[PDB]
Amino acid sequence: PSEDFVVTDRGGIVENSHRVHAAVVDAKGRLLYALGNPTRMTLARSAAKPAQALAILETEGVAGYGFDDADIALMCASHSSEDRHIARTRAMLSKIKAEEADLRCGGHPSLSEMVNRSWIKQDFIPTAVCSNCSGKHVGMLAGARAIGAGTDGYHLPDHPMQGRVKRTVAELCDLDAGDVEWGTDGCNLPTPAFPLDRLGRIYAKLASAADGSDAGEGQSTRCAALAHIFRAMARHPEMVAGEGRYCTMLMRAFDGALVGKLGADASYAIGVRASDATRQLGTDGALGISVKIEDGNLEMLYAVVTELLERLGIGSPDVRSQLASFHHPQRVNTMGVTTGGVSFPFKLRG
Amino acid sequence: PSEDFVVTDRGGIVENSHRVHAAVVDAKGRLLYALGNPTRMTLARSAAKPAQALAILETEGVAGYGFDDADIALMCASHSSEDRHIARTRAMLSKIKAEEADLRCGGHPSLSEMVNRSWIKQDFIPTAVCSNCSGKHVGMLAGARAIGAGTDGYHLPDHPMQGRVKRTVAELCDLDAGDVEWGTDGCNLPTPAFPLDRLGRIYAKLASAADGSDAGEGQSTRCAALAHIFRAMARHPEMVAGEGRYCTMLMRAFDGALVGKLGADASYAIGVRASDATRQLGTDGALGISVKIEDGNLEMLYAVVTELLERLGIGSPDVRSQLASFHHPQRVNTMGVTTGGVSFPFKLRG
Ligand SMILES: [Cl-]
Ligand SMILES: [Cl-]
Ligand SMILES: [Zn+2]
Ligand SMILES: [Zn+2]
Repeated sequence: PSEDFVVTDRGGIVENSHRVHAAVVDAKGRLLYALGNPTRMTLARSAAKPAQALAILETEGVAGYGFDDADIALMCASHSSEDRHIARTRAMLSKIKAEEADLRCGGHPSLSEMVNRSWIKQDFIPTAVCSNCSGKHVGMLAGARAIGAGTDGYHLPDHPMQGRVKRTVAELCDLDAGDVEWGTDGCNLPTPAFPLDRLGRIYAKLASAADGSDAGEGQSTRCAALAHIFRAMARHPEMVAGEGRYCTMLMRAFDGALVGKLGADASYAIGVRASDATRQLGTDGALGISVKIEDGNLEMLYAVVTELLERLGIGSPDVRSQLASFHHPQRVNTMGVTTGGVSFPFKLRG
Repeated sequence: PSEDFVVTDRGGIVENSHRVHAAVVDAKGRLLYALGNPTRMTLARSAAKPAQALAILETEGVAGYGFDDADIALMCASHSSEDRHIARTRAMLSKIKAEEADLRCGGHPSLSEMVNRSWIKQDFIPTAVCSNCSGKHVGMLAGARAIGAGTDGYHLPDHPMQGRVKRTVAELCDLDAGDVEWGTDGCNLPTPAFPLDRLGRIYAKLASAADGSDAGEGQSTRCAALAHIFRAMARHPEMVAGEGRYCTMLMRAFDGALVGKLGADASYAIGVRASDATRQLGTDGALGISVKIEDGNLEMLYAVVTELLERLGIGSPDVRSQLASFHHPQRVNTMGVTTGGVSFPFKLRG
């Protein structure tokens, strides 16, 4: 096993170390570069959301509801529960003539510290419509209604909408059904685990489909839907997360060049459209990147992802400088004295 | 290296893993049991506070201020900034005729989520007296005043109070000064790093001194002062942390049998008075335990510390059941469904 870490120090003394796994794959999922164990069996959590959104958009009759790009971005989101996210959740429920009572996700403290502060000040108790997964849940309800299935149990593994999700995830991974494992997520849906490189493969396919669409290529409905998902996330990155969130700041900085998505417990995935940077890495098409911090630390994840983009030459120093607060998180004490820092002793292997 | 972990799962699928280091030592610091690397160079952080409190109590003239056992417990604390902790800090300042403006620590968000919620609701900005380390800082200012040193720089390495702390830490560890490294803490004081087993040694000495005092044994001034610290922490565990906090609940459950203390970034130390349990582990005196979670996760620390007490046979099932919420942390989703749990794939080696 490779020994790839992100390390924090206090005065040069090692504080914490965090094991890093990463895969960099081409449009077919061939491994180009790695850290740690690039095939680590990994719970993709929210980083699987574009695959779930594909299952929703491929459900017959869902096109009739008129979901727009911002709605699809919300299906792909771990949003901050800003008022605009709650409003768009309600808009999507109304498009399918459903009610908040039909949701089978629950409320939680906001993924944004500033939103949660406003909630605490107002004694607000979040409900189902506030879930960071609310857009995905409305999409699943939409799919269940569109094919005339029951809506009560849309979130249960035996429901046809979850059969569609399970098949679609395995297909995008190029895995047999038996090679994808399933548990239950915080939002009470089935959630997949598969080798980490296949999360990179999903995002390589998203970016590859975006390149194919832009070139005016004849596309299957699946490739057209993957291109639409890429475009929706890149055009509405504030729907995918929210103000001050890594994913939103990353996708705004890159202005269409890539899409990026967090998974709970510190997974990350990026789909990179073909560029001078991807060609310099030795591939003639789109690229996927997937990362897992073994111990689940989110601060370390954002620092590593930003360091990996710098090492891969993705963006420019000016584009990546928008992410400086995440790349090198502050280690300043209560008296304004810098006491430590973050370092990246890992080495990409080709 | 041994492969000692604490793991979380979702439906039996590995979520996060965390490397565990631990030392179990006798009263002289002989290693009895280990996990991971028992000599890992480790920043003790707040787990060093009993050693710093010894340096304060061994400063000539500090006895004249009339600090009581709850004040000494506050010197040993990472408190939750409850109103009782803030009031006692200001009472301690009054005993030494010093003011909040003399403190060289700063305010921070409360270590208690429930306290921090109350602060957010009231727009409260914490100040120096709110520091979780405020009791240690007042004790250092007390020492500086008692010997007629300057107070302005009590926190600087060249100050006699820091010279006394540095010597006292090396003496309790039985280390040469050059084998203790120093950084700067969150509270803006020097903070020591030394091999993890020597943190266990400090706490074995605390508990050994408590045994000597209780048995009416003639004691050195250092052993009497260590026994006083042990008694203060065990009698006033709400000063050491606060309501709902692991350290307070642990020390209340054990009712004088042990003291325990958190260090930031997931170190922990316990001093165990001689008992049927310590004799069964193969020592005729007190025991020390020290733990570090490599990646710094606190939830995992409290789970591992509680698991270690069970494995070592310290306490009884009834005493340890008070800590069941920490031992086996809840993994319940937003809809009340249990999605996973914590497991302890580590093996104590003798
Ligand atoms: Cl949220
Ligand atoms: Cl700090
Ligand atoms: Zn979800
Ligand atoms: Zn401190």
